[PDB]
Amino acid sequence: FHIPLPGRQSPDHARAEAEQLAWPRSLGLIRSDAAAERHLRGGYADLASRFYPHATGADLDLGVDLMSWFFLFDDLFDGPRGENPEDTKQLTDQVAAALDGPLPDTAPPIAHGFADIWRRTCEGMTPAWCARSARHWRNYFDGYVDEAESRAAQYLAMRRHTIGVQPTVDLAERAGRFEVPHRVFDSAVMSAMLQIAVDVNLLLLDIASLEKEEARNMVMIKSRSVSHMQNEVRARLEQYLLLESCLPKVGEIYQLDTAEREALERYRTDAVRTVIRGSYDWHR
Repeated sequence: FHIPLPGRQSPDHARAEAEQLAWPRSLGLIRSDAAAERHLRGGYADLASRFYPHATGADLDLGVDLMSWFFLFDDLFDGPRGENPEDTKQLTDQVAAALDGPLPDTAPPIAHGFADIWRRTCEGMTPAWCARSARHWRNYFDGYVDEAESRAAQYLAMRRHTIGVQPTVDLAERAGRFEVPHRVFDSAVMSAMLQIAVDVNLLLLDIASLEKEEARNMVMIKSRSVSHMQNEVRARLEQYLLLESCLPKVGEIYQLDTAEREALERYRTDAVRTVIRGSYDWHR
C-alpha cells in the first residue's frame, strides 16, 4: 500500500458530517430513525470530505449527498432485484431519466434524490461538461444492469462501471468549481491515470468487503491472491506517478495556456489524487 499521495480532509467535515441527514430526510430516502443511524454509521460525510478536501459548505454538502445517495441507491439491489436485470433496469431508467429532463412526481424517491444531486452538480458548468458527465452516469447505470447478470480481466471490465469512481471524480471538478481542459481529459495518459484510479478503489473495496461477500469478488477469482492484490496496487500507483510526471509534456502537446494548465493541476491533485487516496484513508 504505497500511496505517495498525502491524505487530506476538508476542514469542514465538521458541519458537513453533522448536517448530512437533512438532505436525505426531505428527499425521502430515509424514513426511519433506525435508518438514520444505519446511515450515520456509514460515515459517508466523512468519505465525501476525503474525496473533496478542497470543498467547503454548500459544495461539500453536495459531495456528502453524492456519497449518501451512492449507498442508499446501492442497497436497492441487495435483495431479489439485484438478481433480475429486467427489474434493476426498470429502476435504473427511472433514475437515469433525470439526466434527460424533469421527473414525474410519481418517480421513486431514489430517483428524485438523484435528480436533485444532478441539478446542483451540473449547474454552473459548461454545457459540454454536463453532457460528458451525464455520459458517465449512464455508463454507471448500465453497469448495474450488466452487473445484474449474476443469474480478472473477466471482472474489471464490468466492475469498472458499477464501482462509480468516475461520477465521484467528476464531482471533484464541480465541487472545486473548475474543469480540466476537455482535450486533456480524453488523452491516453489522463485515461490510464483515471483507469488506475478506478482499479485501485475497485481492488481496495473488494478486500474490505471480502468477509461479508464470501460469507454469502476480486479475491475469490487465498493467501496468495491478496498478496499480489497488494502488489498490483503498488505497481499501479507506481505507474500513476510515472504518468503524472508526463503531464507537463502532455500540457505542451495540447497547447494548454496558464489557466488550463492550472485546471489540469487541480484536477490532478483535488480530483484524481483525492479519489485514489481518499478511498484508502476512509477504508481504514
